Amino acid sequence: MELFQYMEKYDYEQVLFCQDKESGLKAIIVIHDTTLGPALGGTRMWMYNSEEEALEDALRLARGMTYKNAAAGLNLGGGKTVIIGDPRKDKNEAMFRAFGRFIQGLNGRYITAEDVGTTVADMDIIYQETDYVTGISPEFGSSGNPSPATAYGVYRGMKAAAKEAFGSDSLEGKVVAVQGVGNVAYHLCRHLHEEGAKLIVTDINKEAVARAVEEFGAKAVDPNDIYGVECDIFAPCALGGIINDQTIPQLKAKVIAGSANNQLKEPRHGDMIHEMGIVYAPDYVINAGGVINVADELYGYNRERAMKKIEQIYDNIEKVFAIAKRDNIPTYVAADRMAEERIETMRKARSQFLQNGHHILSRRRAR
Amino acid sequence: MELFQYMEKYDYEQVLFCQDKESGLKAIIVIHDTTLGPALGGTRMWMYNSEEEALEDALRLARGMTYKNAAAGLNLGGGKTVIIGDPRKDKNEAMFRAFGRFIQGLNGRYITAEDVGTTVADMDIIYQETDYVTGISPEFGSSGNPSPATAYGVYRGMKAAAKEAFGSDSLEGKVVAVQGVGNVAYHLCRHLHEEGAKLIVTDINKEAVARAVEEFGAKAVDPNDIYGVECDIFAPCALGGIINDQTIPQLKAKVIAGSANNQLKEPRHGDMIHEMGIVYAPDYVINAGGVINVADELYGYNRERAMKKIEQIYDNIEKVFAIAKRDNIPTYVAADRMAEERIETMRKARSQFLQNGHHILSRRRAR
Amino acid sequence: MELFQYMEKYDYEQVLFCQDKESGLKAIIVIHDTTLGPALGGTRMWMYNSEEEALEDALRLARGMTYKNAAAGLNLGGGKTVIIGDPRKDKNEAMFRAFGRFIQGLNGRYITAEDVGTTVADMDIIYQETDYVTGISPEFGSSGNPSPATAYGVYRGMKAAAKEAFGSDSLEGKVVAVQGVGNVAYHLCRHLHEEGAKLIVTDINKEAVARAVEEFGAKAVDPNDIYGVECDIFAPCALGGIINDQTIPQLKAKVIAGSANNQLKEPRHGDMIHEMGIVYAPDYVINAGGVINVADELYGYNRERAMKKIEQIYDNIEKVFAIAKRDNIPTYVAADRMAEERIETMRKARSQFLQNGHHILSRRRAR
Amino acid sequence: MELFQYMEKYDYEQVLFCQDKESGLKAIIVIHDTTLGPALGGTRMWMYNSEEEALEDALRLARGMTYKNAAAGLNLGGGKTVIIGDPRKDKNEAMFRAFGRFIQGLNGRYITAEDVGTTVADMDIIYQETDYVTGISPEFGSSGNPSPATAYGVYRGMKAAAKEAFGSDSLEGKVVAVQGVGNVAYHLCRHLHEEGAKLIVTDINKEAVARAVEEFGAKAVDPNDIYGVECDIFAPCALGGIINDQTIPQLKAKVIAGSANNQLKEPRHGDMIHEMGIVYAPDYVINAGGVINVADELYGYNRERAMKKIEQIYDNIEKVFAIAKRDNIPTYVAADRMAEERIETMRKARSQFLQNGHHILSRRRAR
Amino acid sequence: MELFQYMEKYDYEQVLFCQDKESGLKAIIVIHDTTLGPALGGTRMWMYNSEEEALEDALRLARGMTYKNAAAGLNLGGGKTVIIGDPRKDKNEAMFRAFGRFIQGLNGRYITAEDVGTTVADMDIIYQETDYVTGISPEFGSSGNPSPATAYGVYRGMKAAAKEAFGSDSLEGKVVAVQGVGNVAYHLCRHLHEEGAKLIVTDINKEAVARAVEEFGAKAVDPNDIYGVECDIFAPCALGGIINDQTIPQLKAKVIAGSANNQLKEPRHGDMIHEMGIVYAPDYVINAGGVINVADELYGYNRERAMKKIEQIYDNIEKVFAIAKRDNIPTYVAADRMAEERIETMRKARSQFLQNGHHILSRRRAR
Repeated sequence: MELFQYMEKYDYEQVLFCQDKESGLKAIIVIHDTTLGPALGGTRMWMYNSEEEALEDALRLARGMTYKNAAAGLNLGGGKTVIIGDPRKDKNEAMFRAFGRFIQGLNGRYITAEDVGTTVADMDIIYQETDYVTGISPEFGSSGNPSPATAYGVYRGMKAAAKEAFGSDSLEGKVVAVQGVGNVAYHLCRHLHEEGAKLIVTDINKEAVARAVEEFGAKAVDPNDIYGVECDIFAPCALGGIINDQTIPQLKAKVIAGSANNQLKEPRHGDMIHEMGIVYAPDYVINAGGVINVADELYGYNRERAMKKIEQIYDNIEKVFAIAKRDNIPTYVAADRMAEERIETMRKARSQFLQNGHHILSRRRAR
Repeated sequence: MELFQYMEKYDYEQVLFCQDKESGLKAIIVIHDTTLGPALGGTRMWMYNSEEEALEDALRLARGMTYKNAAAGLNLGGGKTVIIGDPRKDKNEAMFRAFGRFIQGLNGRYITAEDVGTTVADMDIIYQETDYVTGISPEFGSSGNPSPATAYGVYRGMKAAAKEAFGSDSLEGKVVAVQGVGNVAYHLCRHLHEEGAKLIVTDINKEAVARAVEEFGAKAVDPNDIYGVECDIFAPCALGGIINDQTIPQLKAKVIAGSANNQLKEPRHGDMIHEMGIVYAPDYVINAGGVINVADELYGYNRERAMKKIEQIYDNIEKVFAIAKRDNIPTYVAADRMAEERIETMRKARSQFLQNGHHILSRRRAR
Repeated sequence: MELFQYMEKYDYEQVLFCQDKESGLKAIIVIHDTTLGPALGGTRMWMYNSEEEALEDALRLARGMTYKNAAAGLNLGGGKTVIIGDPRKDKNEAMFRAFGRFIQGLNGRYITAEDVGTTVADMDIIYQETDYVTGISPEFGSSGNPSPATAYGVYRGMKAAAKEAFGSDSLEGKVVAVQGVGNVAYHLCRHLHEEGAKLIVTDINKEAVARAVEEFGAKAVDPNDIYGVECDIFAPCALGGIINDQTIPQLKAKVIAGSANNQLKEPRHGDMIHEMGIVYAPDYVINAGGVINVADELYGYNRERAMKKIEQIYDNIEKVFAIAKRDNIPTYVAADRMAEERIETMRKARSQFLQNGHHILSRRRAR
Repeated sequence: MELFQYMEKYDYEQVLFCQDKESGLKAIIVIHDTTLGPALGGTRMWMYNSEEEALEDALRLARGMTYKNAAAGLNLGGGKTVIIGDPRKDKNEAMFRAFGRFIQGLNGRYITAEDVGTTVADMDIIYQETDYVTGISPEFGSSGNPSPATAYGVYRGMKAAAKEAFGSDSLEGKVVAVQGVGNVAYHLCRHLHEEGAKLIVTDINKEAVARAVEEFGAKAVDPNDIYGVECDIFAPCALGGIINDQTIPQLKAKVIAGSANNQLKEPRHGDMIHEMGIVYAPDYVINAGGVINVADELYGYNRERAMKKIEQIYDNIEKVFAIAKRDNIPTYVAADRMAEERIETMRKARSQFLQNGHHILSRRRAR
Repeated sequence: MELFQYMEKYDYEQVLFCQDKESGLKAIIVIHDTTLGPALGGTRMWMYNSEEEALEDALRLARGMTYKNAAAGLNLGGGKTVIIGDPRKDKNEAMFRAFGRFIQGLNGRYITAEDVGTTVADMDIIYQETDYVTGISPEFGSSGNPSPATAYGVYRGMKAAAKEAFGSDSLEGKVVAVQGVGNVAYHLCRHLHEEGAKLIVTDINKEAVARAVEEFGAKAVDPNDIYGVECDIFAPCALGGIINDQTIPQLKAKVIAGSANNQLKEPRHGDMIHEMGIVYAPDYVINAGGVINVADELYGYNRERAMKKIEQIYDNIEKVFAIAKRDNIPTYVAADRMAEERIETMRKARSQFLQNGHHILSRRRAR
């Protein structure tokens, strides 16, 4: 792969190959940047055809978590673990005890969470070997549902995009097209219905569409023609790779703001959306409520402080649009430049010496 | 006794004779294996005819607690204390203060609990001299009833044995024969009645049988002919030494799963049950809910985490049956081999160096 | 390279790629086994044609340091760092400050020393960022010359091989052929002359040969015909890859024991030496005095304790010959099996629980 | 300014100029006296025409906070921060992270709170860098409303002034003139109405006056003629510089006790009030309930302990009147002499040596 | 002075005015940059006509100590204290106890040393109140003479300037003109005489010139005509403001390298020297041996480590000349750019997260 070239181009700090033979563990922990704080990242378990696929996947997701943690306003870096295996036939206790000791061998330099492949029962075997794991506690296990947080963040980001494209943030009388009636999208439809906006929903499964029509008064629409529905705000919440050459000329909308990951298939499509005047708020800034929710657990979990932090996605999208109007660049470039300016400024502004400095893992006064 | 021969055959770590003259304490603390964690064990007070009886008793119970803690999924070893005395005439404060200082002189290498002979008022005099005692707190003193936990574990293990012998774990329409209407068995009958299974109960006392018939709708059966009752699942919950040559040819059942200790009188009877095709789930894996409940107190007691751990006795019995079908061995051998493979694998998989490793007694972040 | 296959075959714990862009650091830290203690290893700086050459080099040297630390009697594991660069044009302060922070980010799990490529001025920039570096102190900087220690170890190992092949360890009247008149070999010739043995020396440089003939009374021999000199003990001290098909049929000797690294070019040549009856003491057991000398610094450096530990290379070679006579195997296999049996036995014998255990990095009482 | 002369006249301990260029921070932290405890002070952000205006402002407010903390009965000193900037256009995260590191660089010698210019969202960016900030917690964020505390203190001080001027503290049947129907004054009117006193309220805004007349039964009076209303107690709660030559000969009252800051415009007006026999309780002793409320958070916030401490403003005003009758001096001089005698006595009475002394920032037993 | 403008232009971190009335202390502590480490600076006591003179003096010396500590290779920042008073009539114990408590109130952020005005008896009263003072110990009080260290640094820097201007660093046969026969210059003449260089010395006092002629064989030259002496290397060691318009056209030399502070009166004279081809090594890089000697005490004082660090002034002057030839700039600009590039690179290269990082004040393992 010529792996030091790919590390040197983007300034990756570490790549770290864990292996344990008596448990079958093969893990790749990738740390991109730990300037702001410790590298928080998910632990993803998935079977690959080779090692290089897992390596490329971990490197891309480490860079993405760096920009997500930086733009969210968190004192956390970017990293990502990929465990190579099958999560249906190749899990046991011994590989997560070994992996928790490898995380404890980094001394808090990398904090792990759950992701595609692992559940919160594997982040309890790891918790037996380390503190540097989030999503573990009975407090977050009770009052820490990730999907209302993610939907509340999508709500605030859609308010900010509405005030950008319309002048006022009031959605009372708007037509919101949502695909997927998953948990995040269902709580999003609850927030939009309690505001009093007209909703048009769809999903692959007919049962969730029927539940949404019975509850919040929407239109049962086929999943193939949600793009051509005349609306203001389109909120994609199902998959990625949506916006491509097949799907651009069907949008009758002008605002795209949803909880989907990797929404732009290629950056040229973001350039095309920037040409067409469709207000695109970027993907990893809107849906950043769940990472804020799992990162607030490090303080000792409290729901009011967490939701008060999730409220600021409004101001985050507002700063993205301010930088995009300032430099006359597309908004997916504006979000990256927002995150990089925050990293550079917090390196140059936290430079004076202290021998008792606080960070995200410091043990401080209870109060 | 030739005591180093008996220690060398089974690899007992320590035997330790405590004595205090001004209080009358004579105690035998036996630690078998501390590979997984500290040796948790009960403190049992009972009058013996000699020293050698107490020594043999402590050695057998230390080995049994090793296999119980290993098969339960706990990071705890196996030990056992025997205090030689009479618990009706030979208790005072001074022997438990002396004994708590002898436990503090092991530095957390042995953790004690209550057992036959002691109450939770003697594990409060010990708590004045040590932290290494469980069953002490007002939190566990309020919400830590051992018998609903033990019955919930017997419930889950009976589900696993039902899915082994029947195909599905649903007991809606099954005939469960229970002897003893003690507290564990009464909560077990509550769980089985809320599921909707037909129950047949008996006990030595007529009053508990009358209470069970008034509450959960069962048959008042004499204690001598519970064995010949035609049923699917027999749940022994009264004493040990039940299954012997007198009692084998009366079983019309095919599943034995109860909360009784030392159910097989001799291992040849387990070989006979393995010949007859009666699905025997082993005794120290089913009834392991109480040890999980008193071991969850070491984290700071929380009922939801404890019951979430007690739920896994289903998967424990499932692994016992998987190993028994894998090696074509009886299930009481399969449980021992499950526990020994867990001990060997956790020795070989937690071997990499850390200078800040966590264990069951570590002081960690609150969160 | 299919790097998890090569890790899984030999049970490598970690490989770890460090990178720093504003300093130009590209480093590969490889940790093989940390069962006995922390992984002590050299930091080697050398320019490679690719990444894969550096990776293979670090993996081989990590395995070699594991067996060297295990056979020496040290509570240390095996690792190795390779920095990819040129040590004549590509050193500055910033890469060693970055690299010292990457060592501090392992939390004592890896301890570094100097090797081919670095000096003890680069292990002073690293010492500003970490404690986990050896060869740093003014005490070891004064009284810690590595070459008298390595020569004293070669002296003791040659005594053990002499008692194996001759019956008595007295070399008073023996003919020792030494190639290279480097510092280790010069102190070795001093020890052999103070014992009273007849010496035959050679070197590539004529000046060192002239110094050796003026000082210790030897024969100025050409470097090409040292192999055919009739002697008892041949002590190679210059390079590796010596014993090959070109050089086997010239030996008139019967004992090979020198301070050279990688003496057998291929293991088939060790099989041939085992056929011919030439007593071969293995290479990484004889010359292990320098690693003992730099590992004794971790206690606080003391010359008498260090030399008392270097004395035991006699007993180490004696155990290698005991295992080789026991299993009827060649001695280079016997040294590997000695080291592996020490690792397995110290894993199975240090298994009982302690919450205050000591290791090589523990802070203990001064006394 | 000849700044050491102005420091030497009043014994200011420190003035400290913070600056950060990449964030735009220009701050002046002034510490007057830290005899009683750490210097608690507000952080005030306001735009000045020069540096010297900000310097004079910080020095005056540091002296005022010294006397306020001393007369309140708190173990806290006096300080004050002035940040030079515009709080509408010149705030970002980087200046408060820099400023929190400058507070952490004082090591608990200065504790900050919010004031005119900052909100409790800027004392959350500072909380990421330090512990020495109050008004931060979700406990104080829920149950720590400052205005009921300040009104409860004004209530108790008005009771003490009523017992001074009338003989009994019962206000059942008195006429209380209040200007401003702000939050402190509205809760004050609630306390006075639940006691059963006749109220006469006014404010600049007509809506608050209408709310007060609808709720507590008062007279809607114009803001210009509240001074000439015949009453017993006048409670100014709007601004400062009230009592001047234009406003003295309109008072038909005899007790002045309100929550306003800097009530006497010049001390000669306090001399005139002392001549006229109008009982003036001093301004920084009555309204000291909010500083007590934000200072009780340092113990771990508890509402009952805080209100039990706010109750003692009765005894504080009683001691001010005792000293004023003792030395035949005006009451604004009596409050300063009360505070200075407390500082001198607590310096001379806490002088005996301890090597484990407690202060406001000590970490002590939970209990 | 408009003091925030002068701070903002050069990025001064803090200015801090200490005052104590019962002891008469008036002190100005100025911290310029603490990026590399804690701000080490001298404590200078001198009587000024005003406050602004002392303020300007402290600001200039803080910037100068920043560049001196950065170019020397030390992990220390730049600061400076000025105490306003008379060191002949206005010293007592109480002002230095008060001042030591003000240094302890910075928590290691500023480390003090002696300078013009204070002795090492006032840095023993301060040592009673703080650890952050250097020049205190009996070890440095015995073996820590500053003048042999400063002369050894001037020796190495003159070697580097000789290899720049001549090709080889050998001074055997060169003519070195030295003014001042102070302690630094006397040890410098000892080093140059033991090398075997021809010396020409002068001083204001005739006795030191007579001692130098009796000891090292030089020429007794009048102090006014040392500039016109034909020589290679001129080593000014008496005062500053030497090189001005009156003194430029008398130099028959080509190398200027001495221990004097502020040698160039104005930077235009450095431009003139850069035009004339006279090799000027900069002043604050050559004479930096004393600051290295007092900064090595923070590790626990050891003479060999200190002199091994003072040896590198050779490489420091070599890097100054490399940057000056690289950018075609004068050498006094090249030294500032060397120091600024070291500060920027060590900010960008020590950026990865650690929660146990080492600095100059860390308590680490003895070894």
